[PDB]
Amino acid sequence: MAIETILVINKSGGLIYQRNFTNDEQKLNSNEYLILASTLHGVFAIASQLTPKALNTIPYIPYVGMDDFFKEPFTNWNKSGLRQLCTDQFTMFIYQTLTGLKFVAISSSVMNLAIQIADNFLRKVYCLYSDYVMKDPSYSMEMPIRSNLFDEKVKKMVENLQ
Amino acid sequence: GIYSFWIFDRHCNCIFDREWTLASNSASKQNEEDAKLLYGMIFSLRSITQKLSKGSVKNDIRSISTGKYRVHTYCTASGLWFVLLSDFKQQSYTQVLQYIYSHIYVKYVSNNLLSPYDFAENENEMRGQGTRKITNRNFISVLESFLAPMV
Amino acid sequence: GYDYDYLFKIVLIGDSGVGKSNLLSRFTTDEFNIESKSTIGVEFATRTIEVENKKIKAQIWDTAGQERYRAITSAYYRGAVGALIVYDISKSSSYENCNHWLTELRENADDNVAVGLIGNKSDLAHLRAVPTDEAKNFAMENQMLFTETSALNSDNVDKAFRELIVAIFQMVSKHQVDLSGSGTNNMGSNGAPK
Amino acid sequence: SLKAMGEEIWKNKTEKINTELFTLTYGSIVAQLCQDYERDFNKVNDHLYSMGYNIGCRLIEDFLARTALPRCENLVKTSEVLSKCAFKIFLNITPNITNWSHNKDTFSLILDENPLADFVELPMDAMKSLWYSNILCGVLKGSLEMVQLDCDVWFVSDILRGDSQTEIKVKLNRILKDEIPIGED
Amino acid sequence: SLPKVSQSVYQMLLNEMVPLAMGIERQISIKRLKIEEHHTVDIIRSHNLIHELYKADEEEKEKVLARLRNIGFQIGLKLSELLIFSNNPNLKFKEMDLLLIMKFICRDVWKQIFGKQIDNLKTNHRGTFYLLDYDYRPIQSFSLEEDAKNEELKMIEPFLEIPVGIIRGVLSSLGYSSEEVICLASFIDRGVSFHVQ
Repeated sequence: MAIETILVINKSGGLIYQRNFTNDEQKLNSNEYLILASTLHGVFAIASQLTPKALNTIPYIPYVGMDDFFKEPFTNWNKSGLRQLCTDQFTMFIYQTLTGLKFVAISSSVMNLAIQIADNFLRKVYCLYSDYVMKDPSYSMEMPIRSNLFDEKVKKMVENLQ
Repeated sequence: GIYSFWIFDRHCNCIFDREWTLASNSASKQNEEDAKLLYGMIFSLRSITQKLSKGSVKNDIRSISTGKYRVHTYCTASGLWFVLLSDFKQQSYTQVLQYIYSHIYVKYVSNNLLSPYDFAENENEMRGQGTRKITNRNFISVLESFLAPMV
Repeated sequence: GYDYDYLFKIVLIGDSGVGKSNLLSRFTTDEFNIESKSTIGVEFATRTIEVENKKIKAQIWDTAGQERYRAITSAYYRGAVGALIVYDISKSSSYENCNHWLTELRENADDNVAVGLIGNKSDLAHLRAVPTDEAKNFAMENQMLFTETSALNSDNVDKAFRELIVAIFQMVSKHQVDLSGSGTNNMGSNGAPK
Repeated sequence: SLKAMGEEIWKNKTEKINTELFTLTYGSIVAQLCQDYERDFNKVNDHLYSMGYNIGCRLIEDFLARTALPRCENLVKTSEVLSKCAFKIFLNITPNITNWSHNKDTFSLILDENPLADFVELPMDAMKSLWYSNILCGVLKGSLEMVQLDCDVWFVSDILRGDSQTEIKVKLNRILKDEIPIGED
Repeated sequence: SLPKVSQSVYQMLLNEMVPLAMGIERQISIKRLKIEEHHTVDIIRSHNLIHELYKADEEEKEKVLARLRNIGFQIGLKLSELLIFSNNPNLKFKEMDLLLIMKFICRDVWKQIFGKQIDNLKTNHRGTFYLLDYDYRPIQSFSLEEDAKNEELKMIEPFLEIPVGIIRGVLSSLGYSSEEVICLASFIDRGVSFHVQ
């Protein structure tokens, strides 16, 4: 459901975006997010390789954010890979695109339908990424997201959520 | 329902690993391809949870999903971790995971006094790099007995 | 905040026990957490320098070799742009597969990388497993930066690593011009007619 | 918080009589060490300590099995749980916490009643050579290190030799670490 | 009713006077060490101390097994007076018969140590009374490795020398010294055996 921190990591490990909005404090904000993002890329690699002797992903439209971005049930792209961590204080969602660009959403609202409401928000942040960061000639590839339009295009949609 | 059941000690050793479809309950051939990297997974996520935990009582992992299976954990305060790889369509198995600790492990391992309570084999090659197991006869029988309705 | 401009990832690769991690931990400022090596495998420390009035974060990922992480480390060289093969002059069998690491790292890293080659543990100067002129030559027909990398009382790394970020910087420092934003006029009382 | 849950564990636990057993059992296995050594008393403390160690190291997993508790770190939390839901669960008694140090370290554990020295009279040759309930220092030293602390415990005084109370002055010296699961590559 | 404490600390106390017995015989004063306030104490724990009895010299083992019945003797002849103050009606000190005190012990002692009766009692009329219980309480939780069941009965055989001493103590409370042996004697459906002399 709810989101408290957007983290956008690269296709090569280290992150390119995070905003820990409504922290109501000053949190720790330096290279510990870089080593956290690389740790999530590593455990996303490791959770492929262990799988037992077994050898889905159809969301819907819940009207998140208030015309909207899409209409129809779709698929995912990662099966042998980490999808959702669950703990007591928070709950971490993650969403891989097809090209390899993982989106991480830390959630301060805890306790399967949260996947259904979660990835229909994490694709609506992917549409704002592809609309407002890809068409940006000052933005080179493989570089932190220094654009200031991307912040208050996603802030409106997340305060439209919660 | 249940793919695999594992224990990990304080001194970083897998000591029990039941893999189903009537596979090995022992670390003969399925060792080292997921044992001390499953332990590395849970240790890395347990390490990043304590840096990210506000409040006073710091938390620990309750479940790690993937797109296919789930990992369930119960990390006791003495450093002895019950991890359990399951299917979908059913909620948290934390009640079963403390039932095992409250009626099988303390009934038949710690109150067994023939066997060691496993902390090491008492060397400095017990930090991660030594192997040993439990194999108490009554323990394995009731532990294969209880999980067997959960197919 | 964050406020750096570019971010490179640089792998440290070699055989086990050639001395990469002790070479790392003097050299990067720190990584704030000791953590562990061998839980996920590869560990990583950061280093910030500035080149040409641009500010650079470089993320060093040194890779362990315990034979378990077979597919894992090959997934970790994906997208890797800077590289450093480390070898020690005391032992000799690491140099037999330094070329193996080189042809595995030319594979599936990027389109183009900039691989350095560094000889750790020059302190025990009286135990040279391989001559430095042969490794210098093998760097010369493989387009590689070569440094003595002597262990203790050395800066070989504090000039060679800066030179590696320079050569990888102009491999990707493409172009820009200006962000001055000084053009202002037109403060009227608006006699409009539509 | 705790004292409700302590009585909650005192409604689903197996019980038996504390008089006429267990003071008998502990007094019989201290009479054996009295006669086995052959009437020497400064050695029986250093065997009852080494026996209480081994009985505490296995008790701690039962106590974490009964009540779901996290790994305690400060000496507010260990001193709260020892006075409220360890001794209350296992021995029906509760201590009290006085004599607190500077810098939150070394405290005392005054026991009000004691169901180990209950109805025991101690003979005159051990007024200054014996600690009677020194299986309790065994269970505390061998139980608090198994939640990865490191402590030191000792009796200071006892009702049998002295009018002052039964108290154990537990000292935090250091906190042990968790170890990284290999030496190296 | 009475003041009470928990059974799980008592049963775990009751399991381990046999490591105490080998730590009192072998240590007359791979072994480990610990410290206290400018001291040290040399420690050896229970898994590496019952296993010194599988490699025991025969006079050493038989010297140990007198001590287990001596513990049982002291707790029995101290227990009998408080069980007399519980109730203990209708029997005497010289006690010309024997079944009326074998009706006493299974209903009155073995409930206060183990919570149930000795559920079988066989009467050889010349004075050899068989006391059979099926599931004995402290040996509910001991097992060896993966089907090595032969080498564990002879391993675990000191643990039945506490109810040698119990029935020696509750009969030396009523007069005399007797002769005692033990058996294992497995059940017929979902064992232990004691004599009298």
